[PDB]
Amino acid sequence: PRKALLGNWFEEEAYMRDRKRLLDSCDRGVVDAARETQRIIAKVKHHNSAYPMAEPHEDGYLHFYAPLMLQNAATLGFLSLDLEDRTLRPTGWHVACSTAPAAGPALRNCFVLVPAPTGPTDMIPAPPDEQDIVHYGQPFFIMTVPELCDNPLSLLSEPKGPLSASKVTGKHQDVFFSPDGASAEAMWVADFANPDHREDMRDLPIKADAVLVIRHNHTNTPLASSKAVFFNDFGPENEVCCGRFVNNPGTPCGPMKDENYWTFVHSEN
Amino acid sequence: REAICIHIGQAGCQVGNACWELFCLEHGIQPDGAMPSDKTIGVEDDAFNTFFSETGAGKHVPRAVFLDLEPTVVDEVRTGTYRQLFHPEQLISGKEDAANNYARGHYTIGKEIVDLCLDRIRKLADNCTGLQGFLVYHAVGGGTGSGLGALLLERLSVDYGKKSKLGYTVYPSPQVSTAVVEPYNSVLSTHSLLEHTDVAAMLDNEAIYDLTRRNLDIERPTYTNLNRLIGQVVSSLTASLRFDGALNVDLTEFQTNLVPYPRIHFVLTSYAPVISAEKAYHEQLSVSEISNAVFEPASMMTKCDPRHGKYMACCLMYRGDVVPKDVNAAVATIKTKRTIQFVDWSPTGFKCGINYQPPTVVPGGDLAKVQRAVCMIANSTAIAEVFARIDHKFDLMYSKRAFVHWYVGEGMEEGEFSEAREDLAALEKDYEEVGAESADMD
Amino acid sequence: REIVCVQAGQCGNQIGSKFWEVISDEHGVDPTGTYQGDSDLQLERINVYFDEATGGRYVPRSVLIDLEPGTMDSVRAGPYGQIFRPDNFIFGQSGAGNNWAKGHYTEGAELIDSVLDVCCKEAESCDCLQGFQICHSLGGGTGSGMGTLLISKLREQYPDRIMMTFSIIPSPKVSDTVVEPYNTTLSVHQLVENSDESMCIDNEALYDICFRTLKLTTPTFGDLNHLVSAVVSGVTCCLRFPGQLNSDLRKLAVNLVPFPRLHFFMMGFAPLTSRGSQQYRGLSVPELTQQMFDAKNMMQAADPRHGRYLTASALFRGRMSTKEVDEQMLNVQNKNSSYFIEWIPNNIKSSVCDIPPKGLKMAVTFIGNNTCIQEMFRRVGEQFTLMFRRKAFLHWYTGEGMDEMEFTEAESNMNDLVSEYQQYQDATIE
Amino acid sequence: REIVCVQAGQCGNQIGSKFWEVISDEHGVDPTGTYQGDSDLQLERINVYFDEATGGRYVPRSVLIDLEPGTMDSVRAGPYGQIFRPDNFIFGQSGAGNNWAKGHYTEGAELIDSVLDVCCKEAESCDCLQGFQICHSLGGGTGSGMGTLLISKLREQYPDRIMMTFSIIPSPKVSDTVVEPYNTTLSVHQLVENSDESMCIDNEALYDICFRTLKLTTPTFGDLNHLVSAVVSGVTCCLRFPGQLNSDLRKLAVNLVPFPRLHFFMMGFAPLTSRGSQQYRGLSVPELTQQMFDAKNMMQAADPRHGRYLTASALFRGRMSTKEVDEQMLNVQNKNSSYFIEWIPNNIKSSVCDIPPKGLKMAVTFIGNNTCIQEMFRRVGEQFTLMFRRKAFLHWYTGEGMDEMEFTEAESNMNDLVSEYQQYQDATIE
Amino acid sequence: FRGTKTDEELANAKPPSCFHENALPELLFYHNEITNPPKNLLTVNELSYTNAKGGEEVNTLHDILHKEGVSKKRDKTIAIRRELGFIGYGAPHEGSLLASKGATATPLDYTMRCGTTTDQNFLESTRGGCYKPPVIPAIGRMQEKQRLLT
Amino acid sequence: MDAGDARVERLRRVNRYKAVQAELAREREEAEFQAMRERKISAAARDEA
Ligand SMILES: Nc1nc2c(ncn2[C@@H]2O[C@H](COP(=O)(O)OP(=O)(O)OP(=O)(O)O)[C@@H](O)[C@H]2O)c(=O)[nH]1
Ligand SMILES: Nc1nc2c(ncn2[C@@H]2O[C@H](COP(=O)(O)OP(=O)(O)O)[C@@H](O)[C@H]2O)c(=O)[nH]1
Ligand SMILES: Nc1nc2c(ncn2[C@@H]2O[C@H](COP(=O)(O)OP(=O)(O)O)[C@@H](O)[C@H]2O)c(=O)[nH]1
Ligand SMILES: [Mg+2]
Repeated sequence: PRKALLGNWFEEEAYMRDRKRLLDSCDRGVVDAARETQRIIAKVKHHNSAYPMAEPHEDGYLHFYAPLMLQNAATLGFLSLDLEDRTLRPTGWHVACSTAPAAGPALRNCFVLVPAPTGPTDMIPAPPDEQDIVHYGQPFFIMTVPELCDNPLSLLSEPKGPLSASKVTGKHQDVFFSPDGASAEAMWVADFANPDHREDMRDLPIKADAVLVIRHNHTNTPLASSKAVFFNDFGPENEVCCGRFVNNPGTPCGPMKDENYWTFVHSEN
Repeated sequence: REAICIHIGQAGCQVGNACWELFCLEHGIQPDGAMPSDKTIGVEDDAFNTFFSETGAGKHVPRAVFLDLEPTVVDEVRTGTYRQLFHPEQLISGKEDAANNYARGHYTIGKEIVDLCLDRIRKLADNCTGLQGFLVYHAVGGGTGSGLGALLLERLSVDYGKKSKLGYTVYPSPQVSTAVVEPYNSVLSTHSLLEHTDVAAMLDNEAIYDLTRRNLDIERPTYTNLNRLIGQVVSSLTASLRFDGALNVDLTEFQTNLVPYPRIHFVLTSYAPVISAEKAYHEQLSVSEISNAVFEPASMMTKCDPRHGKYMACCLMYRGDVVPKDVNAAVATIKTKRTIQFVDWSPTGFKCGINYQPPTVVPGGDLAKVQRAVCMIANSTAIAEVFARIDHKFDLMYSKRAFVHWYVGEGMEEGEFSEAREDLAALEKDYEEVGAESADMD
Repeated sequence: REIVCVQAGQCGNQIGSKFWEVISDEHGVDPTGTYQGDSDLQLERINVYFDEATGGRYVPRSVLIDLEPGTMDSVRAGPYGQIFRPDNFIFGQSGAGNNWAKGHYTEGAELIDSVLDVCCKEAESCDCLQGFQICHSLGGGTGSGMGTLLISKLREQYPDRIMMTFSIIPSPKVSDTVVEPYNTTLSVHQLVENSDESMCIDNEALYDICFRTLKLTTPTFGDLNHLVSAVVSGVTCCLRFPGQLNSDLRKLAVNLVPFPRLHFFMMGFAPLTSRGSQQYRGLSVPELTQQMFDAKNMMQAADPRHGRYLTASALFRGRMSTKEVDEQMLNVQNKNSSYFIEWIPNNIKSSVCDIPPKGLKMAVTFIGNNTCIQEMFRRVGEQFTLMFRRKAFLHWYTGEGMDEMEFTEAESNMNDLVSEYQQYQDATIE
Repeated sequence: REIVCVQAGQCGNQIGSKFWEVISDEHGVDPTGTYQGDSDLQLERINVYFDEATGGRYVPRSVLIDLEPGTMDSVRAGPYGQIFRPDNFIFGQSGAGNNWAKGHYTEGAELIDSVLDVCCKEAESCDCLQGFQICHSLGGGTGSGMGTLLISKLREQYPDRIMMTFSIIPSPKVSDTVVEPYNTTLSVHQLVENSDESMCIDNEALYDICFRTLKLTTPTFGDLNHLVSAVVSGVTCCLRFPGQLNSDLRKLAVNLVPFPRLHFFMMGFAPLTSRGSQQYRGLSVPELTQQMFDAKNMMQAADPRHGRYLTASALFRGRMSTKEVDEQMLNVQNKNSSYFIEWIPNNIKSSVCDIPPKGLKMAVTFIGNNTCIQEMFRRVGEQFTLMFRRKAFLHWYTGEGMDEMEFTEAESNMNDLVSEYQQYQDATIE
Repeated sequence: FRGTKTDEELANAKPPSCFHENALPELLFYHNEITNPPKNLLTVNELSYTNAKGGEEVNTLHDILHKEGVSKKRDKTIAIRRELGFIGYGAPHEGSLLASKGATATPLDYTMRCGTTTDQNFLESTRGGCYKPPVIPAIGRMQEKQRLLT
Repeated sequence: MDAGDARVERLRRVNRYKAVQAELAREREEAEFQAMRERKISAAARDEA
């Protein structure tokens, strides 16, 4: 509008039009609120693009080099990453990760499995015809799809100490994504669901739908997802950490509750 | 950071209900102690800490004690809607009242209950890390408010020492009256309050009735209306500790700016945008208009006229959309006025505070919604008129020992009346001497 | 030649945030702290205000002190806040309460040792140390008391360096605090003994600059702090860029101070003009000089027309001819000869620097030593004597522990400073 | 050059578990025992702490001993517990009862033979044996009594090797045990004759390190055991990696122990800094040396400023110039000359190692032989004399079998060592 | 004193806090075009003494006093930009051209299989917008390789 | 340490939110004004026809 022209209307009209021209034309980096809100919207739109997941194999086993999802037994959410919650650390770049519900496969929750070259010095090697099948006790890597970004990322963890803690609760180990890979801190080993038959099923092929526990090979601490909730650009998401969850704190070594169990999700037939 | 509120007797508990209703609604704590999560902002805020502490489960509980000798009003709080908000130990109640006798509260009955109150206050002060004062609400017209309030302020003053104590006190109105023995209790209360209080805020119910009839359009007001206005005033004064602003004001700043000599600590209070919803949308409410409003005697919450005295200090709190340049222009225009006068030894008479949070609107309230407000507390020699009229009424009854046998039976020496009357006479002469100007040479 | 900055109190931390934004912008430092400039001229003197941390980054050599962390949480939350070193924020647990005695004697001695430890680590880290620079208000509580305490300690530990202060002083028209005369009197008493050069700014003068020159309808403290950050970053410009006639804080001091007590100066910055008018007038040395001497553009309430100039200094930034600068300073001295003290043959020093502030073709900052500054101190002394005769509010100061003799000493020292200015104003050759 | 480790008692087993985690991490050994490293420099000295088992595996050269299996069952059940050789876990069936005499005379002789059998098998298995390393607390019961018993047997059987101990000593502010003075006095009496070098740590000093330097809000024993594991693995780093100036445990002992009875040392580690601040300051030799001599970073309650250094040692890790190390050690000795013993012309030995700890550009570990350690022993002797004069708990010890003459001998022997420090502290060149 | 019932009423009880927007510094000082200010980073000595025989141009006095541009020497800025490109803040992305001898970051099996099956059309479709994904270098492997050297 | 970081993060998010809401409010006011003008012009033309 124009209003009545009493007082300082001329200079303020000029000031307002110059401010409008500055805001519309200049970029100003992160200072501008509208531009950063728009870029966060574009961020969310990009991260949730659909992905053509692979169908289950005929033999019914777990295979390498195939897109997959990770779902937790307690939260019933899928593992996801946020590329922009990143801070530089003395050991490298750390990218935060969480677990969230989703409507299907996406660029933020589809992973592949890549085997590691060294076993635990008492391994019985698999036959040449089972090279692509994943066996219990065999280390492997978890990696992001090549379409997400230029440099592939990997799931890593670090030992707990004064300078290392979990994201929310701060009482367990930290799990994060990093361009670091092919290192001793990126190896994971799966085990059997039933505790008494755990060492009878060692070095055997894994069925496509088995419930299983993932352990950090270099620290021997299982992967888990608690019920702690934090907010980000996508909404409310849960926490991901390495630790053993038990019913009685007085006996830390014992039965493990449902939030140490995971599963692999394929595409519907 | 933190402050503890002490509510004594009937008026103090009923004003406490309105205050905690307001503090809950402004911070957002539900009546059962919970606080809904926000999805637009990622994390919550510490602002409740001044008035609330959270349990490990996230329930909120308030930093207050309610003290009374009769159970009925506290039992009404215990059975009402906010039952789950308060901790049951905080609501302390005796069996029987002080029956409008200051002597019964101070000597006979309050001596048994006072140690439980001190144990609760100690347990609160242990759960703090930056306590910065006590706020006290009581009426000096009744027996337990005067007697137990004085005894408890004496004990707090010995145990905690330098910590500040700011009082909101309901004094006997100048012509509306409720009980015959009000002058004796008010004089004996004021004697103890002189030594053991840092700032005393004065209220009169007749002024708040005048304010609710003239500005709002209410023909038949009741105590809930007055208590909602008092709650708004206390929220305005304590907002400077709890929300972001351009010029913050800590509770110690009040004592530094308003009290020139240790006995001259009684202050007048006023509030500007008392307006109804229907009137509010026909008029602008600029900074200069509300600044002009706070100095008219129709805006005051105590029945005294400041044109018969001199100002010594003023503290102005602005909350809402205000810009410092407008505050400076308004204060310079006020300073130009000839009907506003300051003692010649106080040239820099003003302290300013500016906070961004506008005043909150309460669902059943009668005030309109407004973008800005200003509240003033000021020290002026005009307050001497209130004591002189209470002292004259005391002299009229005491000349014939009208009711003294009750006080002597409940444990008091007759000498205590004469001592208190001489102390109030000295306070009157202090206000006479401090207000004398030596501006004329020779 | 390295400067160490000290930021004290709410006003000091707020002005400092904008100053460090302006300095980081001029040297092309990203708000993440990474150097992203595009010419070696920006990098070659970055050491003057920044220390170098590993992998490109720079951190600013400043100490932030305050008694309540609210302001520091606001600056850490600001857009450039991340650049500041976390260990450089020092805070207590209770406010100054607007009382000089608390800030100097009771809560001061507990933190002062930790502040001196940080200041000593920063001074001893430099390969060659230049003077300290301090910004604070004299009307506040922690600014006056703790600032003057730290100034006294640094003057004991480094007596051969320079001590420079920028200070905010109460306006003549409206007070923000009732007890301003005590804090101002004791702070001026401490500064006149300890300081080497002190600059004074009135908030009322910045409001008059905004309303009259820039015609802003609703100015805010962000604008006042940008004007202050602009002039403060301008006085030091010749230390950190090349130029045809270099200058240094000691060279300004040697040309500006005739006698050691006469170290109080007026400030001005020339290129100010509203956005509607700016398209109608180009920058030139006559225009800058004309605005430079207009009392409308001076940042203190006293006006030069009631006094005389003992000395003045002008620092020009930009590529310009020396003839126009020299002839303008000669023309102003010759045409207004009655306003310059006659027993000094030339009162103006000039300096020229090649690199102007971003977005301006040329700029000048003006520093003036004028006897009209005596009028503000006289006003403060009158209000102090009115308050002191009745010992107003004195129990706060005496309860903290101060002897009444400090008040009489501070009053006597300010009265002698006013007398000394008045006698040199009316001096003659005879 | 291989070391044999012994872990005794709850404190010893807990510190040992974290130590073996840190060492397995530094050499890239999986908790299954598989090598997963990425450079031959990691593998080429693995023999120093590990023996090789068949088909690739490595086993850690450690003996675990305790009197009640609760802690041992927890560590064997722990995540790295499998790496330990099963035959190396030695435990009894009844506790030490927190009593030194019970731990030394009654339940000790039953297990000591099985412990000596395991220790001799490990020592005689080495191709060339370096010194033994013992971890224990002095305030406990089985740690002090059975640790000193085993030390006495190893000193009789292997008098030509080195005996090194890391020991926990009672805090000056809060006791964890009522009978601490007896156990401490008898243990120090045994070590004064038997030990070659003993390092002492106070838990209160680790709490002050965590709260003041690292600013942890809620520290736990995992943090304290990480600080201890870091320093213990740092002192031996030059034994197992290349460097410009090699060093060894025997060379450290010869350069730090002037006279024979003086063999108690304080320890410190320098690059401690909070996770938020570490991005703001790069490592350099002046910064490490200045923090390294700051008493804020020292792990004992006694402060060097009340004493004088008789000798010292600094072990540096990283690629760095020898000139900066030498000139820093000279500059610190010259500027603080009053705190260094005059008869010795140079009190500090330096050593340089090429390989730093992961994630740090540079690090130094500091060992110091200072006379202020005498203040701790005097305080322990005062508390002992207070308890002994009243026979406060003596019937337990006499019922175990001790003659009262042992308590007077132990008191006399300790009183002598404190006096020896007093005489060497106040000695003169003459 | 009947209490509140729904969360919406409790939310609308509070009015939102007022917000004062500080004036931008460009609105107070800038004199040229507000959307495109000229860059002045030239000294008189650099712009006066040139190498005329070598080939670089000479400047008149009016040209010296009225020229816009940036000084030619930018060696240290180039070095800093390259270093931050290796670290990860560099826009030109000087890194990622080659890898060190012993600082691998991806197993070779990922490159041979499940790395050569990228769909360029799908990637171009998902990149289309005002947001582009960052490129994060493998600084950890690099500094790990530097750490284990003598 | 966590409390201060939480405070700082809340302040930055709330400040961004306020700025965006102010800008949207101004834009909506301008759009409503323009729509009113257009509909009134159309009404006048229709009545004349
Ligand atoms: N403004 C206001 N005044 C009140 C309120 N309740 C009581 N009063 C006034 O305070 C005085 C009565 O004091 P009370 O609080 O009833 O006295 P008490 O503390 O109960 O003392 P006892 O009667 O001995 O129990 C009268 O002047 C009342 O008008 C209230 O809720 N608001
Ligand atoms: N120019 C300017 N003045 C300020 C600023 N902040 C506060 N002031 C003034 O400084 C005085 C208040 O002092 P303050 O800094 O609060 O004192 P402290 O409490 O000791 O830190 C008043 O006159 C304010 O007007 C600011 O950002 N700029
Ligand atoms: N730093 C540290 N001290 C410990 C630890 N465990 C116990 N202590 C301390 O050692 C002392 C107890 O000795 P303890 O090991 O129980 O003796 P024991 O019963 O003979 O094994 C106390 O001072 C404890 O605080 C630990 O893991 N770390
Ligand atoms: Mg009652």
